[PDB]
Amino acid sequence: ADDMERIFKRFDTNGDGKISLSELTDALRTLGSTSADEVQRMMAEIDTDGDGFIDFNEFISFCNANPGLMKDVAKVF
Ligand SMILES: [Ca+2]
Ligand SMILES: [Ca+2]
Repeated sequence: ADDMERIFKRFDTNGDGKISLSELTDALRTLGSTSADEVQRMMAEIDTDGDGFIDFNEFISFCNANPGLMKDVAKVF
């Protein structure tokens, strides 16, 4: 089972296969109500290649380290 898949469809509001400051924010703003000011900082560490976008691979690379989040995000997202 790939829970990150179904959830990946949310974070990827652009439906292009990556998460930017416009898409990511949509998540942290829906579950946290934050802004891009923190997004660029959150993805900056998640980005395994750092290209201004968060792919699917890196998405799990970092998310995996956050077992307490994947449980909350997979509850609504
Ligand atoms: Ca996208
Ligand atoms: Ca990337």
